[PDB]
Amino acid sequence: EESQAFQRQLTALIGYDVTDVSNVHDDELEFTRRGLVTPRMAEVASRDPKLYAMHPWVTSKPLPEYLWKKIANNCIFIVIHRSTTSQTIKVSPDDTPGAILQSFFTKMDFVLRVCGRDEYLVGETPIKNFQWVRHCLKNGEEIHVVLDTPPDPALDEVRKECDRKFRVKIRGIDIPVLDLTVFVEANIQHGQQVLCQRRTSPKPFTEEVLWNVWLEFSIKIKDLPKGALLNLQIYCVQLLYYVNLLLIDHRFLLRRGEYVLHMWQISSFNADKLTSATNPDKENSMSISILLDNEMPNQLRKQLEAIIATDPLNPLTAEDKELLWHFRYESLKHPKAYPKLFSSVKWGQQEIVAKTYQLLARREVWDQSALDVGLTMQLLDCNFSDENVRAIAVQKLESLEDDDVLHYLLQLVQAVKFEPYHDSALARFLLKRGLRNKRIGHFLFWFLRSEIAQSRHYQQRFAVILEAYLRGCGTAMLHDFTQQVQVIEMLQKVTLDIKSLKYDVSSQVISQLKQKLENLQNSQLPESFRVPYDPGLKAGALAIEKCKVMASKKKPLWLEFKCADPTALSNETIGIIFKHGDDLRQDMLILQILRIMESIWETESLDLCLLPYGCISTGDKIGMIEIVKDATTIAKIQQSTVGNAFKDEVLNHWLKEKSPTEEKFQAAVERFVYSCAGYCVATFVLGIGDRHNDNIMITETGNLFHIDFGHIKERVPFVLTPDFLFVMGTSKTSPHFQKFQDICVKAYLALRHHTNLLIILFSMMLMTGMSKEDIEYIRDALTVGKNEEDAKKYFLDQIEVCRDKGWTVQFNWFLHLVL
Ligand SMILES: Cc1nc(N)nc(-c2c(Nc3ccn[nH]3)nc3ccccn23)n1
Repeated sequence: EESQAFQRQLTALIGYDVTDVSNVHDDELEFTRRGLVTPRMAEVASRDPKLYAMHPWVTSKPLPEYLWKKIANNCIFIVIHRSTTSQTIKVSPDDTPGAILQSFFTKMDFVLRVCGRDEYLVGETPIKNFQWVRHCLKNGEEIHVVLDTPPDPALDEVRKECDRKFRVKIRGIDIPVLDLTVFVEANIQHGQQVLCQRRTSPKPFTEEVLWNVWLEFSIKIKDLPKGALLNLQIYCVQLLYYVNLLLIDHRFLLRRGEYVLHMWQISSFNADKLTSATNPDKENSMSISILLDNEMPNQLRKQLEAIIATDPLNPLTAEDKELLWHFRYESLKHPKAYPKLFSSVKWGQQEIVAKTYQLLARREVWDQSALDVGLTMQLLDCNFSDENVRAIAVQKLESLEDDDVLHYLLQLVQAVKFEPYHDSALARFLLKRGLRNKRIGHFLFWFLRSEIAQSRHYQQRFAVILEAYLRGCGTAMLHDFTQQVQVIEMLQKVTLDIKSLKYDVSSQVISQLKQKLENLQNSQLPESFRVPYDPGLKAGALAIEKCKVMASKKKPLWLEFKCADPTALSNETIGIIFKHGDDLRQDMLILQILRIMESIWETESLDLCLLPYGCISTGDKIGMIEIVKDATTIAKIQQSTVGNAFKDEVLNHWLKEKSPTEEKFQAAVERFVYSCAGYCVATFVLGIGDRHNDNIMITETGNLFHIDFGHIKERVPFVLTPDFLFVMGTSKTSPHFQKFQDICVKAYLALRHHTNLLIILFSMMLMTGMSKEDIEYIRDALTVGKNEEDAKKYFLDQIEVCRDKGWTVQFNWFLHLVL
């Protein structure tokens, strides 16, 4: 009764009932629910109670030069508040919070929490290595901390608990509601590669079509590898329906018996085409009925090395594969070659696979190599179905620190879509790291929940993983998650209702919104909740007066909240946009790559001032967007002066009038230069550079940033318009334009050092979140195969294209958004 009620809370928290067995043909999901019990308990029993409660957010990376140049006399100042008294203290960058606390005790046990935030400076780490400190230095802000009690670890209380050939019988297909022809195609797939293919005879396409044909494949039973898929597709010639069935299940048993599989409808490659899940809609979907009842030369070395050196998108010829395989032992000495090598494996040949597993027993070089995320991610994509191969990637991932896990978390969750089985090393890894650390666990929740809400293809899998995490995260976080879920469900209903009620926000609309928000505040809207994109902030009451409906196409809600923390230094509100219509999954992915790009630039001592705003997709074409404060649209700035034609002087004028002093205006101009360069490089590489300037914003302190990334004739590589160059003092060249060009080149070249990582992430993004030719764009953008000097000029030329095209492209967009 109590256990049954606890499951209902989980169901409401998850957004899917994991105990549901209406859409299964076996027990893989249950087996996985049972399988994850140990991994969960083990991490729960192993984590340090104190450090888990306080979740310090630290890094082992060096402090970049641009942050060292901001600290003088090897002295960082910290302000310590208590009750109504605060004192500034001189602290060395190398000091530990424990050593700092002894100073504020001798000078005249407690813990140092960040003022206005659930964020604690604790543990055996130098204060320079705390993220919040690094954040403070970055923005020239003082470190305000409060001396108070460590949270009670008791709050994280966890509740106690054969030589024959293979063949398939195609009985027939049926559709509830449909003179063309139709045929069934059956494929034995492994890692995108097709091992064997058979076809039924084409028949008239009616509501029921029977074949009763044994389709005999050329592959033997013994030759079938683990993770092999029977992929069943229906062509009428165009594809209409597909469904998959693992030939060897979770218990290493060959699949036998009768199956009636409800298939997926088609809207080139897509992660959804790989799913082992069946269509839950029995009432409306097509189904299929089946029956199963069964040492080297110098020239070659150069040839080999060339292959290894090619990018992850360069396809291998049979010649290249036969070369890699024959010299596998030599290939094994090169971590970089593992993806290509393991793609040269004939997986439909048992004795070859045996050799492959023996080859993986000689992993000395792999184990010893420095972790390479791009390389590691390559082995976790759709090209690799083998659990043993995939496990060596997850093994490399084990050495990542929390800081780094957070950088890659989203696409690691997405990568689970490429796993053949519900239980996998990667699933256990994510489960492990989320239970170890509250921040990773917070975002894991939202990432898993995002897919569960809008992916029928993977919700079952992801829902099982989420239940596993929620059963170990502890009572306190379960309370936080519940609070958060209640708030967003409430505000999503309001979002859709207002939208339902001409792109002119009428008087009666503004009235209705104010009404609905007041009625929530009084009723069940909890006094406070963690901000989903910023788990360190607690949002209090709605600041109703400041809430409005935006005069945009999709009519999004502009919401502002009080901070629940009374120790907050400011009276700043928390701004959240709730929107329906944009696919915010696409925003999430792009934003995540932007953060990775920022971390790449830090390693070369660059700060290009990107503003990768918080964003959490909560369902189909719906979610939340962090409001960047003091920010307006480049279009609106043009609208206010001109109306509808574009003037060059306007933007530089805007920065002047929004600046109090000359010193700050110079700082605003510098930030523009750095941030404009940052977005020019990032967007160009990503193929999202050609944007209408309604989708480009700038802060009152000069920080340019792109927004609304979902769903992306004269063309432009990026947006560097005449108004942008006028701020830089050009119409010719300038000290600011020279610096802009200098930053661009350095930023462009810095990304190219990480070519493989970017190609893979972009590649995975398109497969999980959006053909081959779309993916290949990034190779040309990253000028693979070209030296640096030649690459420098390439991007220099892209700047010149923008200068030549002036206002043409922008003007065209304006016309396009006038129909
Ligand atoms: C990150 C951010 N900050 C601000 N101030 N505004 C927005 C924003 C956005 N952002 C956004 C991100 C993704 N879709 N939309 N859309 C609108 C529409 C009207 C007015 C403002 N916005 N986004």
